[PDB]
Order: sequence, then C-alpha cells, then structure tokens
Amino acid sequence: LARVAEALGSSEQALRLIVSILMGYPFALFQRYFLFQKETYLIHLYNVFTGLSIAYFNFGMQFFHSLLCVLIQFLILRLMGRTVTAVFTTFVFQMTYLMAGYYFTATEHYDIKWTMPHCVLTLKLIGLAIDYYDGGKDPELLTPEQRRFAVRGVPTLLEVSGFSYFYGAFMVGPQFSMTDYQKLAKGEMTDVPGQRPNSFVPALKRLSLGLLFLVTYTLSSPYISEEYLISDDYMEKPFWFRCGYILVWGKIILYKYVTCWLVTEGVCILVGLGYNGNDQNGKPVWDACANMKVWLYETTPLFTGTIASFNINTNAWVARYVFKRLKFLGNKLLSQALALFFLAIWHGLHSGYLVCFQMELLIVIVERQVINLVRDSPTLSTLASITALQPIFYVLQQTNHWMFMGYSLVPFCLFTWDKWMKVYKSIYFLGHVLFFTLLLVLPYIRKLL
Amino acid sequence: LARVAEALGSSEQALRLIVSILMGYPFALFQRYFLFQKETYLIHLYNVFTGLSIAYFNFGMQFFHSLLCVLIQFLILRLMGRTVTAVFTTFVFQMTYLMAGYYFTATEHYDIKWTMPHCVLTLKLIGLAIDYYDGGKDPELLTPEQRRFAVRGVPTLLEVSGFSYFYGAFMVGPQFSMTDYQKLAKGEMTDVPGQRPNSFVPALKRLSLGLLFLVTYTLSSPYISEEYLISDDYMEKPFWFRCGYILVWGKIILYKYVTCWLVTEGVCILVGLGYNGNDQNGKPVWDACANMKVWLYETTPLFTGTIASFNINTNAWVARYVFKRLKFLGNKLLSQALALFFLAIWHGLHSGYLVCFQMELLIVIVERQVINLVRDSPTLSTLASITALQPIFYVLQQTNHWMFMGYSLVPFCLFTWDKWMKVYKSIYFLGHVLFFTLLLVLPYIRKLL
Ligand SMILES: CCCCCCCCCCCC(=O)OC[C@@H](O)COP(=O)(O)OCC[N+](C)(C)C
Ligand SMILES: CCCCCCCCCCCC(=O)OC[C@@H](O)COP(=O)(O)OCC[N+](C)(C)C
Repeated sequence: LARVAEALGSSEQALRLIVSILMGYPFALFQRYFLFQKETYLIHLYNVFTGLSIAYFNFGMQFFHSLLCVLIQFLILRLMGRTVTAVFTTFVFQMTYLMAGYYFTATEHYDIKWTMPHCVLTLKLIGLAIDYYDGGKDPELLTPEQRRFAVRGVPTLLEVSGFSYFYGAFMVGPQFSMTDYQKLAKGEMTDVPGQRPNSFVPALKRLSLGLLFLVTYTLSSPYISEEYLISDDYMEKPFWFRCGYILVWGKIILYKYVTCWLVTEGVCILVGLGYNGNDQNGKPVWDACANMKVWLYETTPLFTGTIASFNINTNAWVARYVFKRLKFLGNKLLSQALALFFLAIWHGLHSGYLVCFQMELLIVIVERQVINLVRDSPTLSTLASITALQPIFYVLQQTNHWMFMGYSLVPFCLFTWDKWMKVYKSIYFLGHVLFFTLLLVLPYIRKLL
Repeated sequence: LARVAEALGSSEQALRLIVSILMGYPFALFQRYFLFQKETYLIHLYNVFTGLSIAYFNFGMQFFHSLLCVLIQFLILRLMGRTVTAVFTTFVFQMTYLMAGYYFTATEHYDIKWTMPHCVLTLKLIGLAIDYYDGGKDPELLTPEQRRFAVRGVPTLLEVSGFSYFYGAFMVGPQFSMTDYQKLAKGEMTDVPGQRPNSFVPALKRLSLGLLFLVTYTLSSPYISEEYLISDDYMEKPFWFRCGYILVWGKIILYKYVTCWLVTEGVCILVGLGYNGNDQNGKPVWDACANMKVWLYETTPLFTGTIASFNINTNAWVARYVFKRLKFLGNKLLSQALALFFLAIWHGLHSGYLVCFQMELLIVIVERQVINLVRDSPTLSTLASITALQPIFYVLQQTNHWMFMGYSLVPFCLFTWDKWMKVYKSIYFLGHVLFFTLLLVLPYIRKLL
C-alpha cells in the first residue's frame, strides 16, 4: 500500500521486507506447537510452503528462478557425486548465474531486488556441495571437527528442498550447515531429550535490542543521508567539520544492517537451531548462530576488534571454505588476497567494493604492524605509558577508529565511478596517503629501535 | 593523406597498415647486406628502432603502452625466476591488461586500433614465460620438442626487447619461438654454414600470390558488403537466393585476412627465419613459419580439412601451450572445452566470437561422428560406389562446406546482440537445429546399423 509507505517516511520495499521478516514469528509459534510427532516430510513440506509464500509476497514474479537453481544442483549433485569435477562445475555454474543476474540488474541506486536471496541461496548451495565432497572421503580423522561437520548419505530432493527454503533464515538470515539441519528435522536439538526447547527468555532480549536499534535508526534517518555528502554546493565548509560529518555518518548507516540480523536471530533461536552446548557451569549456551556480538562491537579501540564482531558468520564461512581448501598453494600470503577477491565479487559487480576491501586489508595490516612494534619489542614504548592514565589515549584511539572506518565505508554506499571520486577528493585522499607513508616508514623506525 | 584515402576507395587505416607492412622489405634488404659481422647488439638496436618507428607511424602517441608491457615482464621474469607463481602472476597480469584495453577500447565497427599489436605481443610474452619456466626444470629425457624449445640462461633487457619488437612479424606477423630468435641473431639460420641465405626464389611467390589475392579482394569489395544483409529492406527475396548470398559472402570476407599473412610471410622468409631443414631428397624446405597452406584450403571437402589449412600458427601455439599442458586434470574433453574458451577471449569481449567457436566445435564433432560411421562400419554402404562416377557428391559436399562455413562466419563479422540475431533469424536458425537433430539421431541410426 502506498498510504502506509508515505506515512512511515520510507519506500514500500523496506516496509515490505520488514513485515516479511516479522511474519516469521507466527510461523515459528505454529511450528513449535503442532509438530510434536516428527514425520519429517511434514516439516519439509511446511518449510517449502512457507519459504515459497515468503518469496511470493516480496518477489512475486521471479521466485521460480530460485526454484530453478535448487533443481539443477540436485542433478549435478546426483551424478558424478564424489568426483572432484563436480565441485568445479557447480562452482562455475553458480558463479556465472550470479554474475549474469548482477549484470542484467545493474541498478545504480541501492535496491532490495531479486539478487540477495539468490546470493544467499547460491553461497549455501556451494557450501553444501563442498561439504558433501569432503564427507565422501575416507572415514579417517581429518581434523575431527571437519569429520563431525560433514554429511554422509544420499541428499534426496525433499531434504535439499527443505534445507534450501528455511522460512526464518531466507532473506538475510544466518547461514547454517547441512548436518545440523537434519538434527533439527530429526528432533535431537533440544535442551533435554524429551521436551520442547525452552528458549523464550533468550528471544525477547534479542527482539528488544533489534527493535530499539531499528527505532533509533528510523528516528535519526532524516537528519543524515547520503546526499549532503556532495550536493554540488556544500563542498566548501571548513575542513574539520567535513571530517566530523564522516564521523557522524558511517556509524549511522551501519545501524541499517545490524537490526535485521538481530531481529532474524529472534526467529532463528526460537526453533532451537541456535543450540551448541553448555558452558563450564552447565547452563545452556544459545550463542551458536549469532551474527552480531554487541558490547564488543561498540567499545573496541583496536582496528582488528571490529572484524571478529561485525559479520562473524560470513567471515567464518569464507575462512572455513577458502583457507582450509587452499593449503596446497603454500604461499600463505596469496590466499588471503584471493579470498578477499571472492568476497569482492560475491557482494556485487561495481567498483566501490574492491576499494573498500583493499582499504580494510591495508588498515588491518597497518594495525597488526603497529601492535607488533609495541608490547613485543617496546624498550621505552611500554614504560612510557606505564599504565599511569589512559583516558586520553583511549578516547583518541576510539575517535581515530570511528573516523577511519567511516572514511573507508564511504565508497561502500556510493559505488559509481563519478560520485565516489567526487565526494572522496574533497578530503585530499587523506587515508590512503597517510597509511602508505606509515606502512613505508614503520619498518625503518622499527629497525632504528 | 585524405586524397589517397578517397582515391583508393578505402579508409586510411587500411592503407596505412598495408603501407606499413610493405615498408619492411627495404628494412630486410638493408639488414641482409650491411650486417655480415654480427656484433649482436647492433641487430638488437636495429630491431628495436625499426619496430618503434613502425609503431609510431601507425599509432602515434599511444605506443608507449606496448613498452609498459615489455619492461614490467622483465621485472617479473627476473625475480622469482623459476617458481610456479611467476607463471600465474604473469598470466593474470597480461590477461587483465588485455581485458582492460578491450573494455576501454570496444567499438561497434571493425577498427584497426591499438589492440592487435598488443594482443600479439602479450600472447608471445606468455609463451616466453612458459618456455622459460620449462627450462629451469631438471635436464632429464623430456619430450624432444620441449628440450628443443626450452631456453637456458638469463634473458637480459636487450635480447627480450629485440625479440619483442621484430619489425617483420609485429602487426599481424607469424609467432615464432624464443630459442630460434637467438639462432637468427647468432647467424646460424643459413642454407650453407657461412654466407647470406639464398631466399630470393621462395620469396617472390608469396608476393605474387599475396598481391593477386589483394587486388581481387579490393576489386570485388564494392559488390558485396556486410550491409545488404542487415539493410532490413532486402530481407524479402526468396529463401534460396538468401542462402546463395551467404555462399558468395564469407568466401570473400576471408580474403581480407589471407593476403596480409601471405605478404608478411615474404618479409619473414627473406631474413632466414623460415628455415627448418631439408626433405628426403635434400633440397631446402622453407615452409617452417608459414601461416596458411594454399592448394589445400581451397579444395577440401572435409570440414576438418579447413582447420589444418587456415591459421596454423595460433592453433599450434594453443595446442602446444594449453591443450598439451593441462593433462594433469585428465578429462580429455573439458580441456577441449577450456582452450577454445581462452581462444574465445583472446579475440575480443563481444558475444559473436563465442557463438562462432561453439558452432565450429559442433560442426567438427558432427563431421568426426559421420566420418567415423563411414569407412569404418560400412555394412554394404560404400562397397557399391567403387568410385564409379561421383563428381556430383564432390560438388554437393563442397557447396555444403562453403554454405555451413559462411553460415557460422556470419556472427564473426557482426558481434552485437541486436544485429547478429536480426540478420540470423531470417534464415530460420537452420544450421543449429539441423546439426542438433543430426547429433541426437546419428547414434541411434548407427546402433541400427
Ligand atoms: C530497516 C530496513 C532494512 C533494510 C534491509 C537491508 C538488509 C541487509 C542485507 C544483508 C544481506 C547480506 O547478507 O549481505 C551483507 C552485505 O553483503 C551487505 O550487502 P549490500 O548492502 O551491499 O546489498 C547488496 C549486496 N547483496 C545483494 C549481496 C546483498
Ligand atoms: C587489405 C586490408 C588489410 C586489413 C588488415 C587486417 C589484418 C588481419 C588481423 C590479424 C590479427 C590476428 O592475428 O588475429 C586473427 C584473428 O584474431 C582476426 O582478428 P579480428 O579480425 O577479429 O580483429 C580483432 C581481433 N584482434 C584485435 C585480436 C586482432
């Protein structure tokens, strides 16, 4: 409806996405109470129907495209099951399908179109194929976590269709594995063997936090937007103020993402999929499929402290299915680039993503070098601080972290060859030149000390 | 000059290219008579100067890009000389440079721009890198051709610069190897151990034939052009006539290529680079760096007989450095489906090339299947012919060959999504559907017989 779209002050696409995400709670409540007896095919059909309904509500003309990619893989997965070339052909097919979709969409403004659910689906399917090939090997140890994380059996059409179309983690949801989905289907993922998983208390906290972030972001949205950055006229304000804007911006655009992940956690933890075990005391731990770690993402002066708390899940998937599969190159420095290149193509086909990831690589390397210089061969360095007082150091580090994360996040939201450089040149290319000088000078001063 | 361009009836680019190609003959005549004493650096400097002048007279200010590829490789070739990763990095760098040039250069007409000399240069440099890598291995009993080609030593800047900028084979010239260039530089490519090689008699034939083809093509150029097909008002004559046009066309557009190769052969055979050995009788053989074999390209009813008579210096290079190097994977078909893909990218970035190469692959497979069915399992099918009277079969086969080679060469000269399909749909997609039906039916009828 256009009336509600104009009333809420945002485009109808975002409202439709939010209502689709929020519609998962009644589905989970219905599932948790009417499926005590298993009869797994009921769960599989229910998941398929709910996922198809969710896809039809939003993308109600092109959803059958997804129904293609599930079926074709099932053929490729069936024949040449354990050969190496199956992995190659499925990887190439999925990549070329995604690239064709991206090329034929190629919209300039940020739009929530057909692309993202298919992106999540195709990455999950590649993961499933890799896992099946890995589990097809000999039953020896092979890094026992890898052994227990593999799949053994025949993945018939019903199981793969149900696992592909989970209603909760479909749009932007967390990426689970194949082995644990069958555990949920077979009902061995509960707090105790013979009762419903008691998870009401964890879910409300996540829902409250996600709603709080959502409401504060939508309240603070009109004040700051990615149009003041150029405006063709306001590129004359005092330099410091401009930097201050980049400090206020970036920290606000991130809250657009966070909330949805948090809220989808609420629909993913209620069904019991977020169980991993108990702690030393024995109490249950529900932080298994979490996509965000609040209270560490905020207060983290280190540049590397925002890489293990922001995305966490996709990063873990990339590390597990790229680094562990390219141990025969042996360079140890090429792979860390190649993975990023893959992460620079999975997001999109524009140019801003490459520059953003290059800046992230440069900043993390510089931070590693600086933290290696101190506290390892400090001499005067540590006893100069002597831990007498570090309020000023902490606040300066925090401001530096915010400013130089927003400064590299600018090309993420503006991914055109013209607007990016037009808004980026007014800052005198500060970050790249400064960090290049630091990188080229630091070994010399380290050798001096 | 525009006056000569309008007088000759062709654009100034073609005339400039032809005059540049023809300008090599005084260079070769000067070289053959004033360089009895070797002092190799004189030859290297002469080659560099002549190649740079030729590049200047065609592409005035842009030629430095070519230099920007010769020097960088010399660095990559110097450090990490014998490692595996050197091949990977030089391959990726050359491919991405060529792709960037093509993407920034792409136009909708056939333009003689910066691309082609850089394309030849980059493919030659990739070949040099592969050959140098295959020279640092153990000197065991490899394949004799590998030992005959492998280079041992360190290529300094002068030698690589001279070998890269050969004046004769620069624009569209044949692609020789690295080891034999040093043989020419050291003066051992002669009929008699020491004297000027006797090559006047072989050379004049390649001028007579080349000039004959050139004059016939330029005389018959105005009658047939690639505009009558797409005029959209000439698509209404009866069906057969249209097919007849495709028979007359295609066989004419090919003569645009042939001549130049022939003529550059004349400037490549005079210097003595076309020597390979003697025959059984003992007379010299000069068909070493030939790029086309006339008297077999014309009268060849077989569809596979036009692959060993067209350009046999790029096909041989591809087979030597891709087809017979990816034997570790061991599929025997995927490689045949991979190398062509490389050949589908080296030509350009448009879409017509892929379809043309796919059609060539399909027709050659169909021809192989048909020739396998006959003369191997006749079953009273050919024992009755006994060569009684079959000129009709020969002429029918020749007409079929011409028609279905032109029908697949059409997308080569028209490489846009719109023009190609508009000109191709009026023929009712005859070749693809016919060959698909033949491919799907032939095994069944073979099993029947
Ligand atoms: C209150 C309004 C709610 C707004 C809805 C936005 C949902 C966040 C998208 C998360 C998708 C994802 O997992 O990729 C994470 C990153 O990749 C971010 O992705 P992008 O923001 O660049 O979107 C284009 C790239 N896709 C297509 C691959 C998703
Ligand atoms: C009387 C007038 C003379 C006309 C001059 C034309 C010269 C023939 C080009 C041969 C280049 C080559 O070796 O590639 C052979 C094929 O690749 C053909 O190539 P194309 O015709 O498609 O040209 C674009 C592709 N390049 C850029 C790679 C060369």
